[PDB]
Amino acid sequence: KLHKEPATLIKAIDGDTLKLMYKGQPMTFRLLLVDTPETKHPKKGVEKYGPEASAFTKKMLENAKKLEVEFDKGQRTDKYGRGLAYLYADGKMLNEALVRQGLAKVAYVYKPNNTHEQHLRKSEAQAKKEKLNIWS
Repeated sequence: KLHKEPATLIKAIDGDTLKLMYKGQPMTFRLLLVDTPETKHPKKGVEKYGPEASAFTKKMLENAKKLEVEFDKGQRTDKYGRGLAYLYADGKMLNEALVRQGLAKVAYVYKPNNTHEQHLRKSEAQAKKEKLNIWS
């Protein structure tokens, strides 16, 4: 079964990429199953809702009492050396929260790293139904 382990925030970089202390080491983490709009796109500077997503993530993590990371059952790092995980702030999944608010869409999915896929797609469908943010 997936297990939750503790982590400490170092810096939020944008909506879906974070620097955390994990096991005593500084690491970049990329959120599983979701994509927030870019703020640093080499091409097109900020995408609509990029700054919003990024501040949402920064607020939720900076104000948390406890952060936890949850790896899925497949690869735990990507080709750029980032940890691939679900992030929980006081027990609430950051990946889901972003999607539920219309600030992220569900990513292209890669088995077997897809354990929370149905829950996130459920939240995405609700955000679209409510026409929130990127869905407006």
